[PDB]
Amino acid sequence: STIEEQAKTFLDKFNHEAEDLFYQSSLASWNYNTNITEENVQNMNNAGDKWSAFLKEQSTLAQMYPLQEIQNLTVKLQLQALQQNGSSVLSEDKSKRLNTILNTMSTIYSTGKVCCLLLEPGLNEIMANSLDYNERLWAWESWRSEVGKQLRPLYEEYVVLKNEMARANHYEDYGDYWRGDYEVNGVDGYDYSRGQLIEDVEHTFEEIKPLYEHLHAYVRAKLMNAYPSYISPIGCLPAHLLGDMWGRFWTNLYSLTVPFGQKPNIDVTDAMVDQAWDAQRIFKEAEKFFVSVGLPNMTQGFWENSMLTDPGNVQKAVCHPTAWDLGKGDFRILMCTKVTMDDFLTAHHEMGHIQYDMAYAAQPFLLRNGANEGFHEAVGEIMSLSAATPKHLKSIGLLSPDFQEDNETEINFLLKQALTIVGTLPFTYMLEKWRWMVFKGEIPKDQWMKKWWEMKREIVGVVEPVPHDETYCDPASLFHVSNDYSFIRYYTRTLYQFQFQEALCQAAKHEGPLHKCDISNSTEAGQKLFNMLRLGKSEPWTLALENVVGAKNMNVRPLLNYFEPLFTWLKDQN
Amino acid sequence: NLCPFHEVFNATTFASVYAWNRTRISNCVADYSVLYNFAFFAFKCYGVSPTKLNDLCFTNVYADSFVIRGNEVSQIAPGQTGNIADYNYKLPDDFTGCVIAWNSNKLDSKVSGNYNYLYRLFRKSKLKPFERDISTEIYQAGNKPCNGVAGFNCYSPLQSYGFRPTYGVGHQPYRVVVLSFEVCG
Amino acid sequence: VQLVQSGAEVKKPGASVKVSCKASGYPFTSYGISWVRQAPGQGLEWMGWISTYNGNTNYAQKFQGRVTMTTDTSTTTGYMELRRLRSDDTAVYYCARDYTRGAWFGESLIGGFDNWGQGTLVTV
Amino acid sequence: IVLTQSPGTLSLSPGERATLSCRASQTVSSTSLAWYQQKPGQAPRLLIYGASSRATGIPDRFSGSGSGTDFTLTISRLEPEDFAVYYCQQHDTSLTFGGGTKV
Ligand SMILES: *[C@@H]1O[C@H](CO[C@@H]2O[C@@H](C)[C@@H](O)[C@@H](O)[C@@H]2O)[C@@H](O[C@@H]2O[C@H](CO)[C@@H](O[C@@H]3O[C@H](CO[C@H]4O[C@H](CO)[C@@H](O)[C@H](O)[C@@H]4O)[C@@H](O)[C@H](O)[C@@H]3O)[C@H](O)[C@H]2NC(C)=O)[C@H](O)[C@H]1NC(C)=O
Ligand SMILES: *[C@@H]1O[C@H](CO)[C@@H](O)[C@H](O)[C@H]1NC(C)=O
Ligand SMILES: *[C@@H]1O[C@H](CO)[C@@H](O)[C@H](O)[C@H]1NC(C)=O
Ligand SMILES: *[C@@H]1O[C@H](CO)[C@@H](O)[C@H](O)[C@H]1NC(C)=O
Ligand SMILES: *[C@@H]1O[C@H](CO)[C@@H](O)[C@H](O)[C@H]1NC(C)=O
Ligand SMILES: *[C@@H]1O[C@H](CO)[C@@H](O)[C@H](O)[C@H]1NC(C)=O
Repeated sequence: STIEEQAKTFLDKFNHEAEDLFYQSSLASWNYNTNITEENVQNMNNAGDKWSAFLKEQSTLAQMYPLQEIQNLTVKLQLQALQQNGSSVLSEDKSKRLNTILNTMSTIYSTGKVCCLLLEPGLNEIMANSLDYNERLWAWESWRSEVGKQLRPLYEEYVVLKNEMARANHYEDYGDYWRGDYEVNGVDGYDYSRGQLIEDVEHTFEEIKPLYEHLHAYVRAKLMNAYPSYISPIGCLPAHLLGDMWGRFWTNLYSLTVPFGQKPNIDVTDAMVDQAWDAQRIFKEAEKFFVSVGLPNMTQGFWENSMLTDPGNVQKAVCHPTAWDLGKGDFRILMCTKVTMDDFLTAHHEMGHIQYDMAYAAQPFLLRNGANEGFHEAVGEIMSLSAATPKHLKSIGLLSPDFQEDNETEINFLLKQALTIVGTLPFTYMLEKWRWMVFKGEIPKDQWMKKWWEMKREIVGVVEPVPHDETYCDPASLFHVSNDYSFIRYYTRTLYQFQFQEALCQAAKHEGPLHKCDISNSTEAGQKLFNMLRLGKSEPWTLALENVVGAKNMNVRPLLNYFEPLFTWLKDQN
Repeated sequence: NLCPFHEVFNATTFASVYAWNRTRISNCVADYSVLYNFAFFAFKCYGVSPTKLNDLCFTNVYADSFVIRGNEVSQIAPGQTGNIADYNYKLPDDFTGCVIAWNSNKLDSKVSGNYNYLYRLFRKSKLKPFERDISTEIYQAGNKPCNGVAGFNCYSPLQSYGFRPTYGVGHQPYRVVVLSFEVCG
Repeated sequence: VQLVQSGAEVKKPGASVKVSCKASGYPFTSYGISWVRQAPGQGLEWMGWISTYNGNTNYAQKFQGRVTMTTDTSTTTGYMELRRLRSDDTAVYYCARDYTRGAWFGESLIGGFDNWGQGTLVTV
Repeated sequence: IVLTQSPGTLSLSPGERATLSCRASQTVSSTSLAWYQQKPGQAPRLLIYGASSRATGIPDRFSGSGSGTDFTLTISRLEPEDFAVYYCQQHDTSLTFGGGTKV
């Protein structure tokens, strides 16, 4: 008879109707991604429109139930989700204009060419695998000046329109809108202000930075062997020489920066081939890994309805390793594997993703997600750390039982990961900090690029090889910017990743250095992780996190400890 | 004459859970041994061992047949609560009978979605044991009448199942036959 | 389970033929009896169905008015009769034990015609 | 409901896979369709019921499935004794048989 009950009833109807419509859309999409043709794209679009129209109508009923006369948090969390208007606050012309801009920007990126070469395959190959200063600079510069340059006029107007809707939904700006994803207000002792994200990110960044400074210095010293006339021993690294188009990852530098290159690293590709492994063996072994720590097996539907192998040249099914959840217990994967270590480890990542999906599957529809945007990848990432551990490879039977793990091998392993983990943190931090200042108009439109360049020099130690005018929009050349995605989840994920691992390694009673940790055959470690996974969004991320790591926030200690054996080694190199 | 149990279990169609089919077995010999020799997915007896039933006589035996999801099978057991136990098929705490269930995904599912099985989602009050309503009258949640129109704060009380061949084990359709013992084995 | 049918008969146009079917190896009143005709060089054509429990029948629209069926529980034998025989009614008439319809409730079952007789040839 | 079978003459060598199709003018339930096998000079026998369920006494050579208006019968490896006439049925409406095919 009151709002509490009326809101409850509304959500019950929503969840069941949404449950089926969602499934139809997801399945139609699944079929399309395995059948790139006209028939399938049409069915996908039709099911998609059915779903979107439903949500638009439901959100106008949710408005009848004010949050302030609702006591139960699990109702407000589900109801608030349906009370957001999004862009449906703007006039018909402003709404249509915003959608036009959004679609135009993504189109230019996807169809962008330089001359002709496309970003992928083409320019990415040049940036990733070529020891040629001038060729690398050309690919870098052409992408920025030919494609990303067309999107500033659109980005400038986009920012204004996005702020109008953020205002309408009671946020200061769109940056504030996004930060709201980390708001846990209403739970005493575990509360978190969305504006608090800035303070905590800066705090943990400065504490990690010392590790980055030694990694950066080491890499710089080593890159100067390939680029002795381009890299200054006391300066910033040129962006185009980082092995990427934007300098997001340093993983492609691990051929110049290798600590002990006189010895081979661990690679079980040949062992898998000699032992007659196949796609089924790769996923079956990954399944056993999860079992050994108390996690459930994959469903029969997973094994039957998934794409684990390449269909061939008859069925044009995109293979893009992705974990799928179509709803209603229908778990699947699209991933065409080969007999190699890279897919061995990937299978653990994607299955780790599914293990999370299977945990919060018991939650109400609108709560069937991670407690935090950075939690889903944090979980998938650690699952693969055990798989890559020499101890695991010896036990599984891919490495000789008499295989010795040398000190030189140890350093080689740690650096390879540091270039994926540590060298990427500054990048995520600088981009989100900049965008936040853009949405929250602290930076004038004409100085958007001035501040952006300054930030990389100060924050990540990377410098642009060329000057740029006010007519450019460098960050718009990045997928996540032109396609309106949040990026900070690539910062918080990493910190959560190591906090969880250390807690799990302690639970497993691991003795010795953290990087040698293998939580296989440890029920206790598995229990700690599961307790966090099953919660979904029913609880604050500040509580879900504590359940495993003993902290009510993100930290840096576990990360610094993981690479401690590398840190001391690096000190003696610098 | 032997009791037509196979006409309950091996029937082509089962009723929906919101309107379950109460089948009466009478004046016949009840052979329950067949039901104890399956590989069925669940077989739960409450107070009536399957190896004892063949030696018992009952005034009547009732077989309630309906289709629900695998995750809802656990609500059939006595003392349980939930969307089925409270609004569709309520079984008493003091229950004497067997609950037999099996996966019917190969029969009761369709690619386009099988929407011939409905369940009740909303109700004004929860059900008593073995009672069911088949009313389709609009459910009012709000403080004002909608006069039968599914408008603001009014809902259609029934929701459909959309059974499909690729659903997970707990979402695939299960054929449930509840044998309530009030016919001699 | 076995079904034993009568031997071949020759009839003149306008005459009737009644074909028996003795059943054994199972509870008679638990399963119905169906009849299927097969003319020379042709496929299978359903004539009708009868329950052994309550005598309920179901006939094909191409035979209604000509075909009748009965059962005798005490001899566990089914019977079918086709009257007003035409020159087009020359065929082998088959008896079968069905699992397609319940004998007690009359509801459709998941099954088919499991046991068949040898077939009775009727010439006309 | 009308049932049509094809091909009429699936004459294949022993040792090879043999498949038959049955199509309906109207949809039928997987609950209601069955396949039969008739040897020369003999009554037909039930092979598959419920679309895919194998009948008692039938070799595992025989398998099948189907829904809606499209059902099939498959013999994994044709044997010398499998050279018979096959029929599809339905009992969703009245009761009918298909034309029949010879393997
Ligand atoms: C619902 O219907 C099924 C199937 O019924 C059969 O098919 C229909 C169309 C009609 O022709 C019926 O007359 C048929 O019976 C019933 O399942 C059958 O139940 C009987 C009796 O319990 C079973 O017979 C036993 O089989 C034992 C051997 O089992 C093993 O070998 C068989 C192959 O031969 C294999 O399929 C099975 O999985 C095992 O590996 C045998 O030891 C025992 O002595 C006896 O002969 C018969 O096998 C069952 N068939 C199937 C497919 O399960 C259901 O009982 C019926 N339900 C109810 C409530 O009656
Ligand atoms: C791919 O889609 C087309 C759509 O016309 C369909 O005909 C084809 O059978 C599909 N392929 C597979 C393997 O399902
Ligand atoms: C909120 O509702 C759930 C039912 O979904 C109930 O279990 C929980 O105890 C309620 N919490 C409060 C504070 O009412
Ligand atoms: C959504 O729009 C409605 C109608 O203008 C308004 O009442 C409601 O407060 C808005 N909600 C949010 C979160 O903006
Ligand atoms: C997974 O299946 C295997 C058998 O293939 C079994 O031994 C193992 O215990 C199962 N693991 C779990 C969690 O059920
Ligand atoms: C429900 O029971 C009635 C008899 O009371 C019967 O006529 C009807 O067909 C049954 N419904 C189903 C789906 O079997």
